[PDB]
Amino acid sequence: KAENTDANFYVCPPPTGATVVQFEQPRRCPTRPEGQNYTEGIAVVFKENIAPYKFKATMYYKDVTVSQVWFGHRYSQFMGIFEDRAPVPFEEVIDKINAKGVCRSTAKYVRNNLETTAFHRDDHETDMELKPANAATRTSRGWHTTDLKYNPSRVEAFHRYGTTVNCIVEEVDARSVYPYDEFVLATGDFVYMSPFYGYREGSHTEHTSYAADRFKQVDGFYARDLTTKARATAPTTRNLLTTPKFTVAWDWVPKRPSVCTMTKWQEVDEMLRSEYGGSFRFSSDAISTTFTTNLTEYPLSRVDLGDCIGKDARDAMDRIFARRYNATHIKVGQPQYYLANGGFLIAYQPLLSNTLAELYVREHLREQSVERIKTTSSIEFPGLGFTYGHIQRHVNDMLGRVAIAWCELQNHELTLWNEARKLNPNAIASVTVGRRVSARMLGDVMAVSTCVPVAADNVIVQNSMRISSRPGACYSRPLVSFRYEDQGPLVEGQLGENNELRLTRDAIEPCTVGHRRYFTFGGGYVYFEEYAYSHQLSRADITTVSTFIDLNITMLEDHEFVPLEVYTRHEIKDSGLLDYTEVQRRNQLHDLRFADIDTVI
Amino acid sequence: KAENTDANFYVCPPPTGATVVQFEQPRRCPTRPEGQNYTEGIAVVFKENIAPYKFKATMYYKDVTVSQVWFGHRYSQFMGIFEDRAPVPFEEVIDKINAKGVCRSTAKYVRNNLETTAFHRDDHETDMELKPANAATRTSRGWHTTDLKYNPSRVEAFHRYGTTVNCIVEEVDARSVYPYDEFVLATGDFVYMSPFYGYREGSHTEHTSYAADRFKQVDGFYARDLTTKARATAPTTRNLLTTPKFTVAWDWVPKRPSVCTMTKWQEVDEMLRSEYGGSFRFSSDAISTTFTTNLTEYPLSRVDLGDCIGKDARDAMDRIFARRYNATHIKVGQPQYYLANGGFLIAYQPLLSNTLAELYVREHLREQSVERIKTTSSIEFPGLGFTYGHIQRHVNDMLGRVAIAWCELQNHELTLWNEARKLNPNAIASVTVGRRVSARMLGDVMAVSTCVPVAADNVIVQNSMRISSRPGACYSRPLVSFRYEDQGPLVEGQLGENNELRLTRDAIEPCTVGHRRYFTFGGGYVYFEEYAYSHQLSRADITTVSTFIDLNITMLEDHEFVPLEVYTRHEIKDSGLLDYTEVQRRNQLHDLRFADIDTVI
Amino acid sequence: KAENTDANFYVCPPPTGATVVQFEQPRRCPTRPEGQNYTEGIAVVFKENIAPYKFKATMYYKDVTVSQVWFGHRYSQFMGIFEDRAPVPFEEVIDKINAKGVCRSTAKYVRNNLETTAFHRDDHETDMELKPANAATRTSRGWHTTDLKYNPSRVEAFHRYGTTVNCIVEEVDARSVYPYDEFVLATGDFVYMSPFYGYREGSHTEHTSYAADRFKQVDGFYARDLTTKARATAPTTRNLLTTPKFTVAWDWVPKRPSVCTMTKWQEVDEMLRSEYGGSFRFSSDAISTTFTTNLTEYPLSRVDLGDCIGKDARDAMDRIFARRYNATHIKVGQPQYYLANGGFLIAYQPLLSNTLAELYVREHLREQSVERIKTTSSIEFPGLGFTYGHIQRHVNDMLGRVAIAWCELQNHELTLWNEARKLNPNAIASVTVGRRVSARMLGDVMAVSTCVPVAADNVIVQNSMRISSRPGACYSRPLVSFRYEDQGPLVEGQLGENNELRLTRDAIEPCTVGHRRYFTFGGGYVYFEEYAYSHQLSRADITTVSTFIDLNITMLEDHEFVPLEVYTRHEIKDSGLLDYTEVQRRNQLHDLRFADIDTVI
Ligand SMILES: *[C@@H]1O[C@H](CO)[C@@H](O[C@@H]2O[C@H](CO)[C@@H](O)[C@H](O)[C@H]2NC(C)=O)[C@H](O)[C@H]1NC(C)=O
Ligand SMILES: *[C@@H]1O[C@H](CO)[C@@H](O[C@@H]2O[C@H](CO)[C@@H](O)[C@H](O)[C@H]2NC(C)=O)[C@H](O)[C@H]1NC(C)=O
Ligand SMILES: *[C@@H]1O[C@H](CO)[C@@H](O[C@@H]2O[C@H](CO)[C@@H](O)[C@H](O)[C@H]2NC(C)=O)[C@H](O)[C@H]1NC(C)=O
Ligand SMILES: *[C@@H]1O[C@H](CO)[C@@H](O)[C@H](O)[C@H]1NC(C)=O
Ligand SMILES: *[C@@H]1O[C@H](CO)[C@@H](O)[C@H](O)[C@H]1NC(C)=O
Ligand SMILES: *[C@@H]1O[C@H](CO)[C@@H](O)[C@H](O)[C@H]1NC(C)=O
Ligand SMILES: OC[C@@H](O)[C@@H](O)CO
Ligand SMILES: OC[C@@H](O)[C@@H](O)CO
Ligand SMILES: OC[C@@H](O)[C@@H](O)CO
Ligand SMILES: [Cl-]
Ligand SMILES: [Cl-]
Ligand SMILES: [Cl-]
Repeated sequence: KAENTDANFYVCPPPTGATVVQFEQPRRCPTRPEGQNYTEGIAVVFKENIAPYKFKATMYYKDVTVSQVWFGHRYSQFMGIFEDRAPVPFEEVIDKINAKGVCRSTAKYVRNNLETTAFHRDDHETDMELKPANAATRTSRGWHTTDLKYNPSRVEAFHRYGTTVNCIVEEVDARSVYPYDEFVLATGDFVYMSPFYGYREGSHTEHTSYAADRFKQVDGFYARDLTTKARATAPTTRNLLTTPKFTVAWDWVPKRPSVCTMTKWQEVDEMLRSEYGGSFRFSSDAISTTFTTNLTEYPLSRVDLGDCIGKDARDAMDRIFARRYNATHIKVGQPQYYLANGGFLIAYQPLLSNTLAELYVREHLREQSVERIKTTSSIEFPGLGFTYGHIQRHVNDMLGRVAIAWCELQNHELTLWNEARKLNPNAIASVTVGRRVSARMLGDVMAVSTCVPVAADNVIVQNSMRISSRPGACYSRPLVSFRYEDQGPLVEGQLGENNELRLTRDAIEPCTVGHRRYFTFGGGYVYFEEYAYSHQLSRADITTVSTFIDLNITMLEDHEFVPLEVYTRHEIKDSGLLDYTEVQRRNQLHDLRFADIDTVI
Repeated sequence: KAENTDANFYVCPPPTGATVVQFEQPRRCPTRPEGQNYTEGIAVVFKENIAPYKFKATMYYKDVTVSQVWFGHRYSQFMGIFEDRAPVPFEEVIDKINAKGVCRSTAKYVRNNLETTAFHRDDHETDMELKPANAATRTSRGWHTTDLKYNPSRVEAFHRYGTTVNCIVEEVDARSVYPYDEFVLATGDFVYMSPFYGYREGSHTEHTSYAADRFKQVDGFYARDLTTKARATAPTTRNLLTTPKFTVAWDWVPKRPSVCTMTKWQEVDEMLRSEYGGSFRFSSDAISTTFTTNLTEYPLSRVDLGDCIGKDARDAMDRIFARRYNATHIKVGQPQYYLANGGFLIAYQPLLSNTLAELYVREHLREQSVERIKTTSSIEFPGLGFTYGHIQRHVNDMLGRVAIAWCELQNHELTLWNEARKLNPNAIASVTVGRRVSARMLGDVMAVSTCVPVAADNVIVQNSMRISSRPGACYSRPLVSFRYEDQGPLVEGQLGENNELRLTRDAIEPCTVGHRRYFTFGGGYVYFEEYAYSHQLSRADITTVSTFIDLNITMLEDHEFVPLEVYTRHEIKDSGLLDYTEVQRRNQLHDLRFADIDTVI
Repeated sequence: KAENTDANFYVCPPPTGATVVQFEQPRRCPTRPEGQNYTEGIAVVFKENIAPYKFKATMYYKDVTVSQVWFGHRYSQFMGIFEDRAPVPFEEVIDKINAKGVCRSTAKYVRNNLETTAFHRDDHETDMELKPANAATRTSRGWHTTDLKYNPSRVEAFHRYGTTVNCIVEEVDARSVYPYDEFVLATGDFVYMSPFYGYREGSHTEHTSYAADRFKQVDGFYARDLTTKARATAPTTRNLLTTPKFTVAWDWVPKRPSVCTMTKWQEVDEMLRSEYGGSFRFSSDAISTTFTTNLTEYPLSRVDLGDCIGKDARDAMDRIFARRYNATHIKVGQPQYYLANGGFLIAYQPLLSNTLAELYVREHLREQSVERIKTTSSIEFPGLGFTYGHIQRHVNDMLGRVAIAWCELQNHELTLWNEARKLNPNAIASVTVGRRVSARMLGDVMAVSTCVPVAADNVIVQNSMRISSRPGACYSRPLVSFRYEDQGPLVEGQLGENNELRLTRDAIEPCTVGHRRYFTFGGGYVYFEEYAYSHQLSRADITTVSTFIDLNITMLEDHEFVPLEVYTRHEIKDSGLLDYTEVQRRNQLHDLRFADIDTVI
């Protein structure tokens, strides 16, 4: 019997030829795709402009205080203070200040539908000098005639008034937003006129909310710098609006050049555009993002106040070609404007290498074939897509190759399986149908028929290989006997390879000197020597070597991506030093907290 | 000797059988995983609502100015102006304005704990018409009785007063935020009462900061549209609060339906939920994001003011099933509410295809088994995860297959290595232990023993293949001699394949007509013809063909992802036209820059 | 002829040896890279601090109203109201309030360069108690002496004045921002002095905009809590500034400890740093991001007001090592400060496992070898990179292995192709040059020459395999005849494998009992039996089995990533309850809409 039992035994009566099989012919090998095709190009990306129009301006006004004081024993108490900003007449600004840097000590102005007027100190008019405002960090420039408050001189038990008239001139930045038909200052003072209003060009159509005479425009003007007392070298066109409280002056410039609904966001040297099922796809190596567009360009006409765009994109695409392509490529058609999801305007100039110059004609043809645009705040998804495509591309290429390389090999080896099939039809067959079988070749095809199992506790090997029947020669393979069923009548046979029990004992070789062999037998072997038995063996007790070329794949583990913000939207909010809402709220609770708004006395 | 030296020589005395080896049996092939399992479902995603409650309102008030003017030679100067908004009595609004669109030319009100009163022009009471405010772009509607300022008539050297009383009515939008117990206007005016205060329902418990009589509620009210002079068709419940400065009117509505702590963010047709180690995972193809939850639903109870959620999610999930599933699937249980990291509430309806209807019973069971929620600002990580999983999944699948396909092949080919082993035990062996060796088969296993190296500058081939010893036949393989060591005694042998030096010269074939052969010999060959020598050869000088199926892997290069923002947080800030902080800062520096706050006179 | 035509016929006259070929020797197998190398380490990430300095403060002031009323028949009308906040003298706050929680019913102060003064009710001075402000939700604490407005008693036709003097004390939060040289309150009131001004330490150099006597500092002060009337247990250094309108008090603390330009953003247990072409790369498993730095550390010196950084990072890195490494590793050098793109300061402590302790000496050496930093708002790209690298790494590893495993196999199998080549030189050859050819072995190389095509409509098989010429034996392969060209003279031959037409009919086997075979013949077979014809066959009509190990690669589909925001930048804006710009705009339009700013009367 068999020490080792980790195995099975079969009997393989040659197939008649009732069952035949053929080998699958070489399959059609997959073909590498002609390719996903790109278009070299330069690009300039445009985000909706969210910056206000910014420009310096200068105000001139006069703060007028009128106080009344009661005079008594020991003390003086204010009975009332009336403050006010008075706007400066056009002529004064010119003929005084920009003339001689001085101001009247009298304010004459309209207030509440009466022409009021005010004398500093109530003394008669005096031109006073303009001396700078007291020093303040992070302020533009101011100037002021006085810095004291004139109160009525003390006469007992007799109330009276003091007019003081401080002439104030400030330089202030001025901001405004689309559609640029009014602007504001740094004082909080609104001014309800376009910044580009005027007489010159079409400006007159620009918006105004004021009476016609509150605006002047000294064409050809020269500024006298209050501090330096230097006149202006080059003349401006100077705008001057007199609102109920002040006069603001500034230089006029044309609208169209001065503003734009969009901003040049990013400049891309190499911007590769593809078309992915009728949608366009520009991706940058640098910015690592990838945008998606329609196959039609976008009409700048439809863009209100988009002058800069053309001017800006062009200026940069040309600057780029010089630094990097003066030898290198060819401009296929004029620049083209696309609008990627997320509302990012895209200026693209399709290119074409130098060496391969011949194709201008080809693509040029293809390269030839209002409102407010909003831009998302996040470049996230363009990044994702970029990242996903590149990895997708690569992976899908390589594995694709592995597919074919594989197939090429499957078809290759058939040439061996053929010849191998002729050598051991038994084994080759059984490895091909994943079960043990008997087999035979009928010319070009394989006759096969099944193989019968035999209980491993039913197999018996005979001790010698020497043949009493005919001496000199020996059975080349050990002798055995076995039963199919337990109580079944014993059968006689010769051992084969892989526990194949051959019924006929014909496998014979001449007795050679010092013969010593091992044979597959159950879960292990059995050893022989000089044609006589010795012992069995564990498969383990013999040096094992492998035909298997190793490769171990490991999985790429799951990862978890907990959401994480750099700054929480409130953190940002809280960077607001003063909170307007918080203050008005607080301010407007005062009476409710500290006095009585109900009780009539 | 040998022209070509890029090689080595060995001598392979047949192994006795001291060393034996076996072939590694077929390994256990990896098994494809039963799979990661999804659950079809529809979904509606909810971000924390950050919008204030918005609603129209109408104010009615009266600006009262009282000026005093001094009369002198040549001029008039204001000695003081006192402005004020006076709130309108409940009855006036009703019995005048909403009655007949007119207003008294007198204001009677409480101010500073005295019932002051004011006569426009000081002439006695007059009802005056309500004429629209002068035109202003981007304003709601106003109306006003007068538009002039009445100043006291000129009498010389005699001061006096003018009461003017402008009746003003405005429609204004009104905003408020959680917890909705006070609201504000577009005038900046705070009103410290819930918007949902009233007598009806439980509203009375809503917050108030005012005396009880400053509120009225004309149940069943009809608005008379000041401009059109058309009465209101359907009645409202109308709220009217009289703050110290004005009366604001609006229609009352119930709270619960009127507001929600959350907003319906996104509607997802196909939302696939998985469970990944006891955590849930819903991912959308469309939005390309993937969220992570606990395995337990979220109790809407815990959500304060979350009425809409249920109402909204339900409304859409049902609308969806119609457009896309009226034939297609089956609702497993009622909708379920999950809360993904990032605080995104998720309404999910687990589904199940039509064809496979049989499983309701199975999952339904499983589908059965306060506070303020904050939502992050960025959908970044849900996107990342989404992107990572999908690529992970795919890759890990394919390579997984490559692993098995490979293994299947390693086990396959052993069937050839077997039969091949019997044919050239020498070569097969040496390729299996990665070093040259001699070998032999002892039945089912391989007897092996080593092979000895011989200096390439020590090998000598004999010129003829014809045998003086026995003529007619020829050595089938060229004759050689060689020494092991330099000064070692020469040895005689016959050449084999791959520079194998056979000690016995027994390899013999009959001299055939016009014989011509090449033999492996050193870094190249040596050519023969008619059994006599001719010359050697470079391996290179002969047409080479390959058995190698090609595949070339390329690496996917590193990429760098420079951080890039669309808009810098300051860019956003700067989109604030007026900056409150900048202005108050500037405003509150005035005195410090332009006057003196120290010097007592 | 041949029923099946899906095939071709060839004739293969043995090559003379004019054309010979060799097999490509084993190629050099790729070598796995020694590896990308990491450095274990702990980390703490720092975002630019955007929070203002926050600290409690307490103001003390006095609102002074002076009203005049006209007395007439039936009524009283205000002729004017003058309101004002008056600042409290240093002594009062101390010697009254913090002493005895009471206040004078008189205000004495400087206003407009006159020392005005005010008597509550005009009755003489009275100390009055400080009673809390009326209750208001979400306010800090106030207190006030009175809550009524005193108006002049009614005498007919005689105007007069009422001075009322409400003493108010508030606790208010106070905020300020870099460079911390002035701060603000919750009242909107600016205070133009550093919060850290004082006499102690170097503070005196801190900024001031006020006269020197408006500041006091009671070193060693004890607060009396107005409500509880409990004195303060521990003494403060108390700052008190008297601005023109109020006095604000607060405790002084040193600057350096009290503020920091940066904030501890994130704490990373395992932070792996690599160097990628001379740029550093720290990536976290947890936060799933990966940052990029230069190979040089960053000098904290260059960081203005960065005291906390050192203090904070150190404190946490040490806390971490305890929880997780008290046994585990070794601190290679002191902490190191790097600044990753996006301006994220990085505190890193390079570590080294315990078991492998021997390398301190090695890396320690390497670990040894002002301004305002801005931090981007988005952690996007660090995430991308993180995600991309990890997938890149993995993929590039595995496929890399597949490359080698493959190559190892290509070189392996040559050992079979060799022996196989000797068995069927015909077939092996033709599969190696991808076209049918005749072949032969000249020792160690392959003699080859071409094979000739023959029209499939030109091949004829002869019916018996029995040989009239010599009986007993049979042609082992069916007999045929064929022409090369149509009208060409017929040729005689024997069939071979794969439609090989052998010109000589020498393939012969003894007639065996009950012979039955199939032969490859055109697009199918032809069957034989007992050496006589029977019929042909379709390839399809026979059981086919495959030698091909299957593997199917599928592509990972394109995905589209539509841009998607959680909250649109305006949605955020609109979360601003009151909009300052909207209000001032609206407020400053008033006159334009409701009165006349032109018409002089
Ligand atoms: C690109 O062109 C397509 C049609 O040619 C536009 O597609 C529509 O886009 C709007 C958004 O503005 C969607 O709401 C519609 O449902 C889309 N229609 C369809 C059927 O797809 C698209 O507007 C163009 N893209 C841009 C950025 O302008
Ligand atoms: C999901 O359930 C788990 C517990 O079942 C919760 O886990 C905790 O989440 C908080 C954040 O709110 C962490 O600070 C705790 O450390 C977590 N505990 C543990 C041990 O994991 C979690 O709160 C639930 N998720 C949501 C979104 O509610
Ligand atoms: C890292 O060091 C490099 C040089 O060693 C710096 O590179 C420059 O960075 C600035 C941005 O501040 C770029 O505008 C320059 O073009 C860069 N020079 C070059 C040639 O690369 C870099 O500033 C350092 N990084 C940090 C975050 O400080
Ligand atoms: C042209 O290209 C070369 C390339 O090095 C460069 O030196 C030069 O700046 C470029 N000049 C032009 C024409 O812009
Ligand atoms: C039902 O589904 C079909 C599918 O085409 C569609 O035409 C129809 O709108 C759907 N109707 C319902 C019941 O919603
Ligand atoms: C030391 O490490 C062990 C590990 O379990 C832990 O129990 C303990 O908290 C750590 N103690 C120290 C020294 O921090
Ligand atoms: O001093 C604070 C005061 O000006 C505000 O509460 C008015 O609303
Ligand atoms: O004109 C500017 C003036 O109103 C402010 O500076 C007051 O603070
Ligand atoms: O009542 C609104 C009024 O205070 C503002 O329009 C002033 O600008
Ligand atoms: Cl891409
Ligand atoms: Cl996923
Ligand atoms: Cl990484």
